[PDB]
Amino acid sequence: MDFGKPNQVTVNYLDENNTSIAPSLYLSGLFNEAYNVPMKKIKGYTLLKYDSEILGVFTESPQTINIIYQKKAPEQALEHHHHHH
Repeated sequence: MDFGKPNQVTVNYLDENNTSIAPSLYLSGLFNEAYNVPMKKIKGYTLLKYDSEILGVFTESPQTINIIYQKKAPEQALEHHHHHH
């Protein structure tokens, strides 16, 4: 069983509501390669945080990296509407 198994890393550019504001980036490099994480400053956001699991090698299964960019604009023009779903 080695068919249908990509070694690509799924990089997600998350906003805040766990929504990716950019199409999930399929990082495709060499197999067992130690890669770098592609980062882009979207709309002037500050990198909120990413998960510690980034430094390693392209695995035999699609790895998922959550890269979150937080709005560096204060909660004056930004409204968080809290409701019970």
